[PDB]
Amino acid sequence: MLLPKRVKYRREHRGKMRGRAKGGTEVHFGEFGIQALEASWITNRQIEAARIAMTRYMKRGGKVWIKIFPSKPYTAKPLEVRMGSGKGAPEGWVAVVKPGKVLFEISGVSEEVAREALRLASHKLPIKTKFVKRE
Amino acid sequence: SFDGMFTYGMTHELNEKIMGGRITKIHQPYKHDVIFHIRAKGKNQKLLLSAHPSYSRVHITAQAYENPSEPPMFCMLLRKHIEGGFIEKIEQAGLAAIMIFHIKSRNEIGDETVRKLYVEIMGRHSNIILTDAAENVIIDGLKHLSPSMNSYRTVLPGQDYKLPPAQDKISPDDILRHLSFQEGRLDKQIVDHFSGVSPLFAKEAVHRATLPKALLALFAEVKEHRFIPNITTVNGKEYFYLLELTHLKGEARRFDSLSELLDRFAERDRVKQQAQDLERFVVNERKKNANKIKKLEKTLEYSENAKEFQLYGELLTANLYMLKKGDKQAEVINYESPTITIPLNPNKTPSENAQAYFTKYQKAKNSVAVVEEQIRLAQEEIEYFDQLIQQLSSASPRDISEIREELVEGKYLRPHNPVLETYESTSGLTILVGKNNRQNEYLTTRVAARDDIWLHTKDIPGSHVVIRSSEPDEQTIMEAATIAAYFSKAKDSSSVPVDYTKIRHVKKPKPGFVTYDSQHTVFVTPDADTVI
Amino acid sequence: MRLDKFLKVSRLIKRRTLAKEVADQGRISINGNQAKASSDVKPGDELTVRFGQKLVTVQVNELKDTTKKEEAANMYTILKEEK
RNA sequence: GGGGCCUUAGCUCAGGGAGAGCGCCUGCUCACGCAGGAGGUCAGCGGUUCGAUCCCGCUAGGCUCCACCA
RNA sequence: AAGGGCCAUCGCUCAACGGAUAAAAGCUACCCCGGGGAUAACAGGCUUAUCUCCCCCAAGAGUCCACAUCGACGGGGAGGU
RNA sequence: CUGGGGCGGUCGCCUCCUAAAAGGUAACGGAGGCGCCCAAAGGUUCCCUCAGAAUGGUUGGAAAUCAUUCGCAGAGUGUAAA
Repeated sequence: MLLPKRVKYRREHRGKMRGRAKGGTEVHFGEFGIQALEASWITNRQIEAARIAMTRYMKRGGKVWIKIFPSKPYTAKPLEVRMGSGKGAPEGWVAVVKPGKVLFEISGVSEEVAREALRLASHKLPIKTKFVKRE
Repeated sequence: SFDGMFTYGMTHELNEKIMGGRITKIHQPYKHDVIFHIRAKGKNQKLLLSAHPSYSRVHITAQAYENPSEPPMFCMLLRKHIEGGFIEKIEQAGLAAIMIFHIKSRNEIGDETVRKLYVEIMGRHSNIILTDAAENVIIDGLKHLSPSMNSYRTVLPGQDYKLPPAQDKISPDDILRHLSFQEGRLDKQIVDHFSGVSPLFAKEAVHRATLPKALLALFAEVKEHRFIPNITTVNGKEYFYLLELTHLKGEARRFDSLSELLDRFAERDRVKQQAQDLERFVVNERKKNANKIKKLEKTLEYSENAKEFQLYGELLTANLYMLKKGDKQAEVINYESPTITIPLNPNKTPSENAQAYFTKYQKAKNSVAVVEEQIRLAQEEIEYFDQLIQQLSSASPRDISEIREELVEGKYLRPHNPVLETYESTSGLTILVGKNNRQNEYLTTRVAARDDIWLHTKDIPGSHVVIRSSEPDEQTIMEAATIAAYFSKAKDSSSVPVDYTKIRHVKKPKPGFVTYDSQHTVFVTPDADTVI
Repeated sequence: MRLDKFLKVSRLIKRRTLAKEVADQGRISINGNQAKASSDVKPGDELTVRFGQKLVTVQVNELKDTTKKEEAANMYTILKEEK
């Protein structure tokens, strides 16, 4: 459950996930990676689920290199409450994702193993994905 | 001990040295303790004063203990008005447990001035005061005392000094005149007639059995300075006085100087409090671990059916061809050719049943392994704390300070080269030791070689000590055994064997779990401070 | 302030419980009047007290709660003792 | 759930450069009193300032008060 | 002359800070009038966070064996009680 | 005022974001400050240039005051921010 240690503002606007990514569109730390085909917010619980999933499938395998970090916080008012009276309290932390963006990489491991692990992770994630490799 | 008699003896016998002693330096090492490095009779000497209630006294010490890094208020006030002084005269305050120094010194303009330093040693309410000569006004005071105690006298500066109410006691037959000897328990009421009295002195004199003779003789003795400064030890409870011991069974050690007597006899007791408070906790933990393993052991005696199931599975796999599925029992022979009747599940196959026996064997095996590991843990801890208590028994504060941090590191507690301590040894040698486990290990590893010799207990628990490259004669070999038996699990045990072994076989395997080989062992016993 | 609190903060009496007890016994008085633990006090007050036969007379200078040990006695002055 | 107050020695609790009393240890003194030492995150986190019990914010606990009209 | 005017200046957390008076708190279930669906309680409606139900990946449990039956961390939907 | 009212909270002014590249722009939207201070902390003339680093080193230490090169600026600008 990743966390930014320190932040300026505990409360931010949400934003808009228009367009494609700026960077991180291609694997370069590792060999076999995964990228997105949509745009969405992703949570520390999602990423750690995917991470531990692939690492359990691999059991010693090489290196991973996540390519993101949930910097963004997201609020949520308490339950059964009218509107207004200030912005809701923070709940967790979020990473924002554009399409064309690489999320997880892999090295030290064969292609079939990598593809299967990333499949497993994709099923923990909400969005549509693609298997990718380095050029 | 510190009677008016001892006082008066000191009054003359220190004026013997310090006529006009030039006060070269002043310090206040501890709270109720003050040092003067004085220059008298063409020599430098130390002068300790103490208003520390139980240990309040005066002394001259070869051991200039430690001048502080902080000059306290009282010390600096003494520096203000006494520094570079001149000890004109000493006085006894009329044999009460009180002393006076008549002192001279030049003021800030070189004009000569005088003062009267008073040292009242009353017991729990001793004090040190400084006063003007002519005005008798107090200038300084160690224990300021407000008249809220509704007392006769007062301490505070500026005020005219006053002495305590001197009681109606003839300070030096007269007791047979005034006091009715029928009263009994007169060791009490000699205090009611004389000024300088201890109940110790009174009892030891009353036990001389009408005895005015003893009083007069001992008073003449003291007046003549005919005493013998010794320390008495009645089964511990080490006492001392001008006169020797009179009757009791206690051991006696004599001295040439009352000052050296005081030396060899404010913070020691504090360290003792800390040590005991820690020792309680350590013993609680060790006792707890011992009872913990007792629980585990007496629990272990009720699930031990492993081997039966093992042997049953063996036999069933051996006889997996005579056996129906649906049967209750099996008359079976062991591979000694007994004939065992193993029960079955009449629903299961013999394969299933035998596999279940193997499963139960596996499970009991697992649980026993768990309990044995917990046993190993607890016993390691108990031995660690037992060695620790041995060290704490044979400890010094310098190693206790390290032991505390060791335990805080072990997280039993919460909140840099000085390692070893040594004394004399045979062959004019030096034997180093450490009551702390950590310091002992530091010495054993980093302060000697492999071919050197380590000497410790040949028994359960004791300290670790050795000389630098301990290869001296059998004299030193037997002398190390005394130091070993002194700081051991059983001090003063006259049957303690010591193990001497080459450091090359010293096993550096909890902490201080040091095994040993290349060892010999010699029966020995504890000893005295001559072991130093 | 109250007499029992005052006695404690001035450290005349070591326990507020004891101050209450002795004031309920009425061993003490203020300005020649018998008093109680709830009796009010102020600067310039003249207090009479007993400890068995030991009779004591004292004068009030100040009052406070935080009362560190040596500063406690600045709060008042002893005048006199009798028996 | 909201608002306010508080969280400091073992307990009770005072208070922009750590205190008391109670209880422990000690001597004095059977049983109290009287003199010393110990025990301190100033609840936690973060911030301001040279510097934080103290000033600021957030969080955890406790307590008190409110939590309503259909 | 009193007094007034002009000029300079003082006096208000009038802080509910364009300040109603120099001067002011509450209960009404014993209540009343004028109006409102411009605004609340029921029901209806939109939403479906929540609720219920279904499903995906599948580690793991299941002696062995993921999918007999259960199903973690996570994910996606339906319904409109 | 009020996403019914009540209770809570707020009521004036300043700075930023929201604010959509002039300006302006709401919400019980997000962050913070003011109800002053200086008789020199003003005016003028003349002067010069900071923060840190390393590195030197009696005290003095992580950390004084000292000396050296590096050093658009990491400092300062009475106070909040721009």
